[PDB]
Amino acid sequence: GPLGSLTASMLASAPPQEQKQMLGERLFPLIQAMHPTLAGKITGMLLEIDNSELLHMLESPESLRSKVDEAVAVLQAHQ
Amino acid sequence: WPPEFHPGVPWKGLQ
Repeated sequence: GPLGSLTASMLASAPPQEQKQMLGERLFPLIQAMHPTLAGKITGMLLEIDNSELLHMLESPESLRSKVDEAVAVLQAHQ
Repeated sequence: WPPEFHPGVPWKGLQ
């Protein structure tokens, strides 16, 4: 079954580690669809940034793709 | 450089 919908007010009520977990559980599968091997690394990189921006990325496929693309470029240069 | 995220495992990047 699908994970539940995440809103700003819901996210805001949770402890800091829990907010990152809420965001990560939703980001990971979408990122993994794009980059099966780097998914874990990409997701951890993205979780470094602000939760309200991460929530926006979850609400806008275009926004998530753009961020993923930058993270991959960075990882590929390092590897 | 940040810890990888693994579904269903507590992320160690902030805890």
